[PDB]
Amino acid sequence: QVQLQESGGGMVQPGGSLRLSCLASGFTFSNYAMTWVRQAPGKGPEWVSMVSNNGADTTYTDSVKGRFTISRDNAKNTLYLRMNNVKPEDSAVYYCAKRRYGGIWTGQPTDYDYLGQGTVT
Amino acid sequence: MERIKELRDLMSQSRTREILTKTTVDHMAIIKKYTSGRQEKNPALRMKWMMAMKYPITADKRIMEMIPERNEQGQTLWSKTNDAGSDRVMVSPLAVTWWNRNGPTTSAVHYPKIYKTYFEKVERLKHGTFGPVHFRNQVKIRRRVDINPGHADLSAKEAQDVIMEVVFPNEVGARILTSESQLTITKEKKEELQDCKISPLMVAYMLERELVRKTRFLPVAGGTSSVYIEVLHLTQGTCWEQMYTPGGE
Amino acid sequence: MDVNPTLLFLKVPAQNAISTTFPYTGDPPYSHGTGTGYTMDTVNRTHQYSEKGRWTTNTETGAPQLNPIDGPLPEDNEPSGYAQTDCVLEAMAFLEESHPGIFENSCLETMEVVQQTRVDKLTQGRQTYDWTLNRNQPAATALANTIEVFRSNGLTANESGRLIDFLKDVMESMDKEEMEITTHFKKKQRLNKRSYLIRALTLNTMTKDAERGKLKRRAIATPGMQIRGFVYFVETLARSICEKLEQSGLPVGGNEKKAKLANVVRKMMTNSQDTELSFTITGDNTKWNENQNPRMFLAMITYITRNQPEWFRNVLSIAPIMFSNKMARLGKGYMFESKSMKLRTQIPAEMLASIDLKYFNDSTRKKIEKIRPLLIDGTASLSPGMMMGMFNMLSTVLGVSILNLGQKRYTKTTYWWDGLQSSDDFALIVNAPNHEGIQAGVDRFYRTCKLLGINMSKKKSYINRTGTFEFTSFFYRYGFVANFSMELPSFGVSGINESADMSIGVTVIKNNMINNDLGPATAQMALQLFIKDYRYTYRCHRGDTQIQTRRSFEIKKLWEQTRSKAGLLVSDGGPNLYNIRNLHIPEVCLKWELMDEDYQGRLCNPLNPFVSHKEIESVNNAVMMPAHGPAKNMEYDAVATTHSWIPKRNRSILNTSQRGILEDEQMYQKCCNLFEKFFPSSSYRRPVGISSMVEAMVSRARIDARIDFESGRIKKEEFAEIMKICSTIEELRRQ
Amino acid sequence: MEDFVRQCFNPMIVELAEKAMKEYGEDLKIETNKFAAICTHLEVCFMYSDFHFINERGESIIVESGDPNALLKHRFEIIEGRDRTMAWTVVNSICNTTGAEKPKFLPDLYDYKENRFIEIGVTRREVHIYYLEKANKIKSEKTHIHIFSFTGEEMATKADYTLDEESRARIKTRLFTIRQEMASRGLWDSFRQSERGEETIEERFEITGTMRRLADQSLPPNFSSLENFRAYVDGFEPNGYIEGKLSQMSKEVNARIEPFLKTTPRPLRLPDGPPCSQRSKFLLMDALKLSIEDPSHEGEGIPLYDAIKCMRTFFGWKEPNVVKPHEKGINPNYLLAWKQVLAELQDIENEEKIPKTKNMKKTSQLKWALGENMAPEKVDFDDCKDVSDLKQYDSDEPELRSLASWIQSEFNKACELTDSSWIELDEIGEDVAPIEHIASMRRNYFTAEVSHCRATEYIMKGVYINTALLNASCAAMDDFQLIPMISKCRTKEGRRKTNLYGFIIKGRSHLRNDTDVVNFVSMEFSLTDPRLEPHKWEKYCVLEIGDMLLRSAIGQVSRPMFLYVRTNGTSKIKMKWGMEMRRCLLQSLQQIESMIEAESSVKEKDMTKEFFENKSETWPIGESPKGVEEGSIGKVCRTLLAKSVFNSLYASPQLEGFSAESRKLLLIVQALRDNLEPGTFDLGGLYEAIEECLINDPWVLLNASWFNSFLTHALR
RNA sequence: GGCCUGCU
RNA sequence: AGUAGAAACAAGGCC
Repeated sequence: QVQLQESGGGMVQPGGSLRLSCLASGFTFSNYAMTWVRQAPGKGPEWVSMVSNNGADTTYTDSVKGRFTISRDNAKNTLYLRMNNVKPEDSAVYYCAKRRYGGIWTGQPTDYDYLGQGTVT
Repeated sequence: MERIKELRDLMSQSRTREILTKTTVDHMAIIKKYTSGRQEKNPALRMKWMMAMKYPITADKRIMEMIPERNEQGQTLWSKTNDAGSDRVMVSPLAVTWWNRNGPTTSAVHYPKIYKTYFEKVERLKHGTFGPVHFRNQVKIRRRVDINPGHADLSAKEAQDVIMEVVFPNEVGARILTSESQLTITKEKKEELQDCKISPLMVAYMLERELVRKTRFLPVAGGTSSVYIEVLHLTQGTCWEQMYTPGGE
Repeated sequence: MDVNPTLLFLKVPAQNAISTTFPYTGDPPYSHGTGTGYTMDTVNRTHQYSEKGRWTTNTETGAPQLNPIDGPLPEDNEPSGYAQTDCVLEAMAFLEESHPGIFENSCLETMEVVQQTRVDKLTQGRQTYDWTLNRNQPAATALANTIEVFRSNGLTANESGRLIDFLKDVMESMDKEEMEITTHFKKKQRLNKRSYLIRALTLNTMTKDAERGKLKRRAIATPGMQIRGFVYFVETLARSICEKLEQSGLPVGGNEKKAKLANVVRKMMTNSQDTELSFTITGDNTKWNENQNPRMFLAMITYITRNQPEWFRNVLSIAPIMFSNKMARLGKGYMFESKSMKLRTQIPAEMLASIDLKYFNDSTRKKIEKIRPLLIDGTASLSPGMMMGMFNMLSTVLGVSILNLGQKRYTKTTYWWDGLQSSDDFALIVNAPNHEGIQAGVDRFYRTCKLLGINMSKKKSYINRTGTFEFTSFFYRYGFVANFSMELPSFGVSGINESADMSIGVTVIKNNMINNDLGPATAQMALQLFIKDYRYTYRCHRGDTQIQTRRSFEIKKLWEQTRSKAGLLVSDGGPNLYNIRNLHIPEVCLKWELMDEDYQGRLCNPLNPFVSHKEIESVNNAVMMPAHGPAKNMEYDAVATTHSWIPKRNRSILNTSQRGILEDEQMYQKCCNLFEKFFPSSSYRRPVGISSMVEAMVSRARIDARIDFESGRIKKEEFAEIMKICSTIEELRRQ
Repeated sequence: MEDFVRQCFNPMIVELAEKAMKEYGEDLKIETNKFAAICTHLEVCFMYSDFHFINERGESIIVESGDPNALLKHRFEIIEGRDRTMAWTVVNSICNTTGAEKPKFLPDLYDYKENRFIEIGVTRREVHIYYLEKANKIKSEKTHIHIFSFTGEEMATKADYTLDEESRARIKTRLFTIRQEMASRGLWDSFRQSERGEETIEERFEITGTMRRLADQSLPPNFSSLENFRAYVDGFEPNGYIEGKLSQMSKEVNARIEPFLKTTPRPLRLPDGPPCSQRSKFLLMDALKLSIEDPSHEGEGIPLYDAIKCMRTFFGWKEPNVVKPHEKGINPNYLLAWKQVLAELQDIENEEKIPKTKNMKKTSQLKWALGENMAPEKVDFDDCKDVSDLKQYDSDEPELRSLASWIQSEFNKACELTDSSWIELDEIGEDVAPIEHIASMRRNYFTAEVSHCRATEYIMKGVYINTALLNASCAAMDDFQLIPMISKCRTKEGRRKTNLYGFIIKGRSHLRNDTDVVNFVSMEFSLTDPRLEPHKWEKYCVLEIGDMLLRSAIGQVSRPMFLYVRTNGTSKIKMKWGMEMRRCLLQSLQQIESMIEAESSVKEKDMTKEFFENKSETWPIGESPKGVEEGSIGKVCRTLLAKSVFNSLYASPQLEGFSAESRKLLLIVQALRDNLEPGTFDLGGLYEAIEECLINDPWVLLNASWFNSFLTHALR
C-alpha cells in the first residue's frame, strides 16, 4: 500500500547545503502529486512545497522562496529536495507526503498519507 | 432627453451643423472611417515599443471619474491628454489591473449565455474521454469541412435578418422572416437575451458566429464531424493518432 | 572536427529538412531611404524590354507612350513585351472552346455585382494615393476627399450611393475645363484639364520592406481612387472566371493549392503509360509585371465581354484604357550629404526633370538621363506594362490559357503538357514518348509564352522527373512536406492587445499544428516561449515572483487579494493552464469556473472605459501581414474583457500643416456616435438612404419620445419638451 | 399641369412630394399627374391628422390652434411624408410598443383610441371599388381603411368613422375645391387615368469626351478607334495564327535542357579580400562570467546591485592600459569611459539604495564614443547648391572580404555542452492526455539536451541585452544609460547563479523609423588575448584590466584578463528581432521532432527514447580531416540550434539571398542524387545569382564554404 | 534656458 | 568613429 521512506538526514552547520530523498512503492508514482511538510519542536506541521505529476508546477512557502528546490524522477520512484543557505530555525523533522489529486492548486495544501522517518538539524 | 440635447449642442456650432446638414445617410460609413491613422504594417514591433512608454493605451473620458489619477505610491493611472483624433484619453496599463482589483463589479452570469460557442467548446472538452495513442502513418487528405459546430443551417445574409430582428427589432425594414426555424431561433434568443447589457454589436457578432455556417478546407484523416474538427490538432498528427470522444457524444 | 549542418543533407533528403534552409529567425531586410532609384530603374527596364515598339504622343496627356503590341517577333531569349494581338485572341478563343459558357456566365454575375455594388465597398481597402493632397492616405479618407471635391465642383451623381454612378461622375470629371482643390499650409487652387488628367492617371511609388528571399530591394505602386472602382469590377470578373478554371491557383488558399497540385501531378503521371516519359518544370517568370501590356488586357476583356450590353463592356474597358496611359510618380526624392560643410539636403523627385546631374552618381545619372524624356509634370509615363501586380487575376487567366493551350488537342503532336499557374510562378508537367518529345514540348511552350509577352526565368527554373518539384515555397516530394519556417515569424505577440495577442498566439500554434505538421512537443515549447515573451512584453508576470516592473505592484496586490488564484488571467499575473488540448479555447472561458466572482465581474464589465468596438468588420479580425505573402486577415476567438483596449495612435499629425484633419476626425466621430445612439444598427448594418442626418435624427426623436411615453420613463412634460426642442433644432437648421 | 402645384399648395407639401419623387428615382418632367395625385393624398393626410389632439382621456380634444402647453399630443400621427426606411422604422416601433400586428404595406396614420393604423387614399374613381381593391391588396388586415372620392362620398368597414364629421365636411370641401378648380384648368382628359404602373430603366455607361480619345490611343498599333477594334474582335475567329508565328519565329528562341550530371556543378567561388571581421553585438566565444551564486531567478532582482556584487567577487584589478587599439578611433576615450563606469559604479555602491536604472554623465568621452551631434544638420536645397562637395549618399556594393577560420571555430564551440542550464522554462497546464505525456517527455529530453549548450546561453544573452536596450531607449530617450549584461543560470549541483559579462552604455535613442540607429558602447571582460587573431577584432578596442586565477593542476595559471570595448549600434527592428531569439529553439527542435516522427511512422511505435539513449543512429554533422563525422541526435539538435542562433545573430540581406539561391541548387543536387534526370536551362545564371550574395558577411561566407564542402562530399 | 512629437 | 548597405541613421520641427 502507501510506502514512504526518507534519507539524507543529518546535522549540519548553518549556511550549508544538503539534499534529501524519498522512495515509493505500491501505486502509480507518475500519477499523483507530492508535498513536504515539517513539524518543528513544539509547533504544528505546515506545508513546505508541492509538485505535480509532470515535474512542472511547483510552489513554495512565503518564507523560503529561492532557497529551496524540488524535483522528482518518475523512473526511479523518488522525490528529491535540495535546500541551500539553510536558516537557523529550519532545523526540524521533515515529513514526506502524497496528495490525492494530480494537480496541486485545487483544495488546501496539507499532508494526507505519509510518515516522516527523516529529520535534520 | 440627453440624446437630442447633445444633438442640439452639436447643431449649435457651425461646423458640426454643416456636417450634419450636408452629409447624407449613405455617406455615414465613409465619414465614420475617415481617419488619418494608417493601418500598422508591423504591429508586434510597436506593441513591444509602445508598452515601454507611460500611458500607452487609450480609454474613454469616463475613466477620469471612476479611477483615481494615481495609485497608493503615486504611480499615475491615467492622463488627461486626449488621443490624436478622438476624445479618448491616453492611460497607463495599470489602470487596467486597478480596474480588476478595485473597479466596479457587476453580475457576469449572462456572459456564458452570450458567448455560447466558447462555453460550449469548454463544456464539450471538459467531459471528453481520451484513449491510447496509436503510432502509424496517417494519410492526411485535404477536404472541405465545416468548422463551426453550432451553425443553425443558415448563411450569412440568411441569419443576418434574424440577428437584426433579435437585437435591432425596429431597423429590420421590409423583411419579416418566413422560415419557421428562424421564428423559433428569434423567439429563443429574444427571451434568453432580453435584458443583457453587454453591447448590441457584440451580441450581434456572436449570434452571427453561432448561427451562420462557415466552411474551410483542411487536411483531415478520419473524423470529418464538426465536433471532431475543432480538436483536429489534438486527435490527428503526422505519425500518431489520439482517439478522442467529445463530451457531447 | 568542424561542425557543418549542410552535410546533414547527405542522409536526410533536401525537402525533408528544407526548414533548415530558411533563415527566418533574424531581422528581414528593410529599405532605409528613397525608392526613387528603384522606380526609375523599373520604368527604364519596362521601356527597354519593348524598345522595338512604336512611339506616339497622347493628345490628352501629352506624354510619350510606347506600343510594342504586334511588334517584331523576338530573336533572342531575353525578356520581351512584344505580345501579338491575334495570338492572344486565339488563346482566349481556345480557352472558351475548352470551357464553353465561361465568359458569358462570368459576365452575367459580374454585371449583377456591378449594377448592385455600392460606393462604400471602396472604403474596404488599404493605402491609396489621394490626388487631392498628392500623397498616400487610407482608402476611406481619400474617397471622402475626392467625393467632397467632386461635390464642390458640381459632380453629385455619386449621391445616388452607387459605385457605377461614382464612376460616371469620375469620367465626367475628365471633360471639365477647370476643377478646384484645397490645400493647407486654406487655399483654393485651380487645376486645368491636363493637370487633372495626369493627377487621375498617376501612381504613387514606394519601396517594399520586410521582403525575404532576395538581396536587392524592389519598388511597388499604389493607384488613385478614380481608377479603383474599374479595377474592382475587372478583378471581380477575373475572379469569377478563375473560379471556373481548375488550372488557376490564385483565388484559393494554400491547402487548396497543394490539393490541386497533387491532383494535377497524379493525373499527368498516372494517365501516362510506361512508354511516355514525364517531366516537371519548376518555373518562375522573370519580369512578370513589366512585360504585361495593359492593351492586351483590354483585348482579353473585350473578347470576354462579347455579345454583352455595351454599357457593361464600356465600364469593364475603362480600367485597361487608363492603365495604358498610366503615369508613375518617381517617389520621395533624393537626399544629398556634404561632408565638407557637414550638412544634408532632401530634394523632391519632381525636380529630377530640371535638376542638374552633377550631384548624381554614374548609375543614377544614366538612369535619370534615360528616363527624362518620359517625365511629364514630375511623373513618368509607364504605358508599356503593369507596375506591380494590379491585374493579378487577369495575368493568371492568361497563364491558364497558355497552360490549357497544350491539352493535346491543340498540340497536334505526341507530346503534351499541363500544370498550375499562379502569377509569377508555375509548375509545368510535360509528358512525351521520348526525351526528344519532352524537349520539343518545352520548347514550344516557351515559344508560345514569348508570343504572349510572358517570359520564363531560365536562371530560377529547372526541370526534373515528376515526383519532386516546388511551388510558392511548397516543396512536393511524393507528397507535400511541411516547412514551418515560413510561419516562424508569426509565433510572437501579434501586437493587437493583450487578449487578442493571447488568442492569436494560441490559435496560430493550433493552426500550424493542423496544417504545417507542427509536433506536439514542439507545440508545447512554442506555447511556453510565447507565454514567456507575452509576460515580458505586457509586464504581466506570474505575480508570485519578485520581478519589479512598472506593473508589478498592482498585479501583486490583485494576486494577494484573490482567493482562487488559479483563475487569474496571464494578463493579470496568473498561472497558465494552456496545453495541446486547450489551444482552441479562449483564456477567459478556460478560467471562467476558477475566477472569483468579484474579479470576474470587475474583468468582464460592459461599462469598462477600455473596450471600444467600431464596426462588425473590426470586432475580432486582426490583419497580420504574413511573411512571404500578401496581407491577410484572421478571425481570432476572444471574449470582450477589460484587456481588449486599443493602443495609442501615432500623434505626430500635431506638428504638420495637415493638423485640421484631427479636428474633422473628432467632429465626424462625434456625429457618428450621435447617429449610432439614434440608430443602433448603424454599425452592424451600414445605413442606406438619400436623406440627411438631422432629418432622420430629429424625426426618430419625435417618434421614440412618443412611443417611449406610450410605455416608459418619458412624461408629458418631457415629451412636449422633446417635441419643441425638435422644432427648435428644425428652425436652427433653417438658419 | 405643374402650374397648379406652383399656385395652390403650400411649400412644405410641395418639397415633401419632391423628395418622395426623388425617392423612387423617376423624373417629374415626363409624368406629373402622379405628383399632383400623391401630393393631394399627402395633403389630406395632414389636414386629417393635424388640428386633432388628445389629452389623458380618449375623446380627442380638437383645437383650431395649439395653445402653449404640454397638451400638444396629436390624435393621428403620420406615417407617410417620410422615407421608406423611416416609414418601416415607425411601423416596427409601433408594432413592438403597441403589441399590434405588422402590416406588409405602408400605412398613413396611427391612432390611440383604437390603437391602430389608417391607410388614407383618395382616388379619382368611386370609393366602393377602390376600397375593396386596396383591401384585397392587403392580407388579413385589422388596420381600418377609409377612402374618399371626388363625388363627395365616404365609406368604411364596420361603418366606422373615427373622428368628427365637420372634419370630413372639411375634407370633401377641399375635395370639390380641387375638382372645380381643375374645372377652370381642364385636366380630366387624363386626370382619371394618368398612371398605369410603369417601372423600367436601362443602365447607360457611355464613353465620350476625353475618355473616348484615350480609348482610341490604347489599341494595337494598326487600329484607329475602339469601335473598329471591338468590331474586329467580335468578328475574330481562330484560324491557326499561333502556328504561323511559331513557324516564322526564329529558332534561336528555345528552352534547350542542359543535362545535370555529377561533373556539371562547380564549387561556388568565394570573394577575396581582407579577412572577415566580427559583427556580433556581444562576445560569444570569448565571454567571461563573474558570479555570486544567488538564489534569484532570471528576471528577479535589481540589475545594478547584482552587477556590483558580482564584480566585487573578483580581486586583482589593475590600472587599465591599452593593449590593442581600435585602429580608427580614440582609444584614450575608451579607457576614460571604462574608468568613469567604475567610478560611478562605486558612487552607486556608496549611497542608500541601488537605483533600479542609472543615468551617466554626458562627458566628451562618451559624446564621441556614442556619436553625438555628428548627424549633418538638415537644410534646404535652395541654400546649398554651390557647394562642390554636395553629392549623394555613398551607395555602392559593400567592401569585399574573404572568409577567415575564426567563424568556423566559433560555430564549433557554439554547439558544445556546458556546465550549466541556461533555460528555465515556464509552466504549462498539467498533462491530461497520453499524447500530452508523450509530448512532455519529448520536450524534457530536448531540454536536457539543449539547456547545457552555448547556443542557449547566447540566446539568453541576446534576449536580455536587446530587451534592456529597447526598454531604456523607449524610456530614457535623451540621457545615456548604464545596463550591466546579466544572465542567470543553474549549476549541476542545483544552486542558482548570476553572471555578469560586462556593461552597455546606451546613448541618444530618438528612434522614429524602424531603421533609425541607436548607438551604444559595449564593454565585456574576457581572457582571450587579441594578439593572436587581430583581424577578427577590427572594430574593437581591447585594454588590460586585471589578472584572474583559476584553479588548475599547473600551479595556478594567473592569466591576464582583458576588456573588449567597442562602439556598436542597433535599430528598433534589430532589437525586436533579437529579443525573439527563443524561436531558434523552436526551429531546431521542430526539425528534430519532424525527423523523429518521420522515422516513427516507419516502425509503429514512438522512437524518441532509444534515439536519445542508445545513440545507435547518427547523422553527418561535420567533417574532420579523416572524413565525414557523424553524431548522435542530441548533437544534431545542438548543431541546428547553433545554426538558427547564428542566423538570428548575423542576419543580413546577403543571408536571405544566398539562402534562396542556394536552396534552389540544393534541390537540383538532391534531384540528381535521387536519379530523377534533373535538367537546367541556364545554370551559369543561377551560379552568378548565388555568387553575388557573398560580399563580406562571415556567416554567409561560412555557409557558402559549407555548401562547397557538401557538394564535394556529395556527387559520388 | 523654457515648451511640442515620435508610423503622418 | 559606429550601424548599415544600391540609401539612410548618427533626432525633427516650431519659436
